[PDB]
Amino acid sequence: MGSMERASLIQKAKLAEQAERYEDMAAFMKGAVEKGEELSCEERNLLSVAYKNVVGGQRAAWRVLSSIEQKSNGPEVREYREKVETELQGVCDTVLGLLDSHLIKEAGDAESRVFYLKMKGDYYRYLAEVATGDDKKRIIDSARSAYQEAMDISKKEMPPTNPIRLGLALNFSVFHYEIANSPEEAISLAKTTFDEAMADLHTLSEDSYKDSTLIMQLLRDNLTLWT
Amino acid sequence: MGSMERASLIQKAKLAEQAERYEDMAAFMKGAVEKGEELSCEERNLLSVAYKNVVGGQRAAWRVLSSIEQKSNGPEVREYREKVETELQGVCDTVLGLLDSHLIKEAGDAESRVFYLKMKGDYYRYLAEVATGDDKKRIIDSARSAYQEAMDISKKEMPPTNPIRLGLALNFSVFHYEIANSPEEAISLAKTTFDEAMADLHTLSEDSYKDSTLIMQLLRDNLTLWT
Amino acid sequence: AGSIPGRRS
Amino acid sequence: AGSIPGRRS
Ligand SMILES: *Cc1ccc(C(=O)NCc2nccn2C)cc1
Ligand SMILES: *Cc1ccc(C(=O)NCc2nccn2C)cc1
Ligand SMILES: [Ca+2]
Ligand SMILES: [Ca+2]
Ligand SMILES: [Cl-]
Ligand SMILES: [Cl-]
Ligand SMILES: [Cl-]
Ligand SMILES: [Cl-]
Repeated sequence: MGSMERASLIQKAKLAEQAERYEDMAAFMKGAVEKGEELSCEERNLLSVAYKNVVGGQRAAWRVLSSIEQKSNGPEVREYREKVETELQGVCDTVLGLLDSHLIKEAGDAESRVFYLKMKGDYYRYLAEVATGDDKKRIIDSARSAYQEAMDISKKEMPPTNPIRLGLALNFSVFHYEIANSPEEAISLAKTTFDEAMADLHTLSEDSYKDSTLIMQLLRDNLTLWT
Repeated sequence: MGSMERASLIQKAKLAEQAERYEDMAAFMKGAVEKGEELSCEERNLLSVAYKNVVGGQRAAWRVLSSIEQKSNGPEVREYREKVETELQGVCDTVLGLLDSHLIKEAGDAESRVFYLKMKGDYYRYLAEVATGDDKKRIIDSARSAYQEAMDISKKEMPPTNPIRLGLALNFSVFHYEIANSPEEAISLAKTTFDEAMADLHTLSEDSYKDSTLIMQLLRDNLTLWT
Repeated sequence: AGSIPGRRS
Repeated sequence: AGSIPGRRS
């Protein structure tokens, strides 16, 4: 997208979201990132929404095919699962490459740095979901390390009700439960995150209250499922 | 897909449908068609389902963008609508090329020939939905001609409750109403199709009865909307 | 106006 | 277990 204006790429990313053309949206936002300028809060959200939808479709397809493959155990089901898996890994590698070149190193504010590091943890987590061989442990540790740095910054720099801090804790708790085989750590993190946010709600406006309580409900939904 | 077995392409098309990977499904069925053999009833359905989903996503996006474009009247919205429109036209041209090379000319049975000619009418209709300039009239006549030949065969060779005959009449009626500016012809066709199917239901098994009445309900839904 | 859905085999 | 949906901006 080197020949398109940055502002036009952002505008078309918003149009693609309205049209539910998430592959286009991701390509537009990849082009915007590669312009080399830092991203605004709104622009970071567009980047995240685009790739979450693309990878979300790939993850759903991989789970369908992996389930069919396990029920069978010709080469077609394995071959097609491998093809979807390779495409998923390519998308994750593309996102991680954008974070590494050079979104994270130029992110100095807590809101931007925590956002990108949470993304890094998320896309290593998606890689871990399909990983088996020599690198699954290293991918898991890469996810954990990114989540952990984001946690450390968010505890120092953000109030307990900050939606980025809450969503980071939510996803790190899912990492603990689903990836790291640490359900007790998952439950403890979700509980402490919820309780500390509850105690900070009195400081918020009506609109901020709605934003934070929505994510706290997701933490509560998981705790209900895990206990 | 020249290096993949025909049977493997068909198997993977079914897997892609289960995974809701309709672009893959269409590519697999395009590969199967290009093997040069005629398609079975089930295989024709896979071809149709795959491309209907692909073009359906493109049509939905085009309508979203066209609506935004009309509300605005920079170049971004027009440019992006044009890009989606060009991709939609490419998909329609690909399907029409498959029908012309060489599905239709090798289709001798009524069930296969009517199925393919209905497809031809459908994908010219999708081209007509976005057509404006010098060729919109010629595209409309190409759709009408394909639908008309399919109608003529289905009246001669199929019972009035045959689901292909019913679905052909349904879509031809939508063509009349939405494309050809002939709402009276649309209503008359839907009414006569419904009434003649009703009078033939007594000949059907329990399962065939369910198949036919489902499509007759779609005819009734349109008549309710049009009258 | 609805054409044949035709999105599921 | 639900992560952040994050599919709508
Ligand atoms: C990773 C993550 C965390 C939180 C959200 C979210 O939906 N936040 C709601 C909100 N309220 C004000 C501002 N924002 C972003 C999405 C993704
Ligand atoms: C163009 C078209 C017409 C009809 C259908 C459909 O859903 N038919 C149901 C049915 N019952 C027995 C066999 N079939 C195909 C789909 C598309
Ligand atoms: Ca510029
Ligand atoms: Ca062969
Ligand atoms: Cl494959
Ligand atoms: Cl900076
Ligand atoms: Cl464009
Ligand atoms: Cl033949």
